[PDB]
Amino acid sequence: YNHVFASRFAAFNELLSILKTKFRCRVIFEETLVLPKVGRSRLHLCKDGSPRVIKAVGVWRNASEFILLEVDASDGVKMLSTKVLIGVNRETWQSDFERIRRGIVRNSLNWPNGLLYQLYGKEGNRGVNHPKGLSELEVSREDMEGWGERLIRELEH
Amino acid sequence: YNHVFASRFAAFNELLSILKTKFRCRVIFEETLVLPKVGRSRLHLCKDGSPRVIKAVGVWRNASEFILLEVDASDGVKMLSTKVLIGVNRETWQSDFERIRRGIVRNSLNWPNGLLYQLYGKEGNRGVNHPKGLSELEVSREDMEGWGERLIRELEH
DNA sequence: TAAATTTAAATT
DNA sequence: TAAATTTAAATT
Repeated sequence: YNHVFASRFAAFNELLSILKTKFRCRVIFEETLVLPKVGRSRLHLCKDGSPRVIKAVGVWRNASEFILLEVDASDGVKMLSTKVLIGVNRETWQSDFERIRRGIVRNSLNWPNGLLYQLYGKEGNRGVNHPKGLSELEVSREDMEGWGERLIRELEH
Repeated sequence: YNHVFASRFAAFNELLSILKTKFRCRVIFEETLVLPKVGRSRLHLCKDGSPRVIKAVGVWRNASEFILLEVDASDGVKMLSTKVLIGVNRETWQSDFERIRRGIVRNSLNWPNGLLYQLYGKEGNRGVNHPKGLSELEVSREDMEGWGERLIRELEH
């Protein structure tokens, strides 16, 4: 039967489970940080006033790695995509990741595509839409699998 | 003081008045037609079920003419722009206008830019956004003037 | 330089 | 081939 999530951010975790199960993926790491205060910005905080968070997840599937970036938009402010970064370097990810967090706040909660294209090129700056209906916090058991399917599409170029 | 409109379509008429007054424009013609049934389409009718209408308005300002196209989206389905066509030919407008009505329904209430660019080129296929806040059917007396100002911008290239 | 709203190409 | 939803560049 269908799924019911507390927030948008909860659904992103159920996706990781499905990737582990149906799509044979391994989670390398999982870290969640707060978006930084950049300039006179206000969107680095949620409507209620708490720090807005972003979760990065390293993944491994069939001898190839990618990073998943997901922004906390559970307050309904903005509908961003799930970013799929291919070509990340352990030796500089922490710095690249920090620059990404800054750019997201600069562009008012919007992926810095100019930077991402700079970093990983047109074919390395990928992303996947959230499943229709998540605005209602309900997703069918098959829509959740399609979320994973559509992710493998971007990975398979 | 501010304006209150019954529907989105009512505001487009108040714009024409302001263009006559503050921006020295003359209304050449005013016709409103129903969008056609194209294929197995349903958007040529409003939510309540009545025929969806489109109003064309020929305008003259400082020895130069342009056509204004406005689609009836008072049922809240879609938020389209006000099209500003420059380079229209009396000898073929009726046919061009008909093709435009078809394309709008083909693309599911969306301006056929490919056609419009075909017809009037990049510099002749212009448009202007509706004033922020019209979703609430309330517009400030200065926002209505800005609607006309921003229209003259496109006309002045 | 920030956010907020309108628009439209995309996709699902 | 239609509509419906998600996304994002634009603009105001």
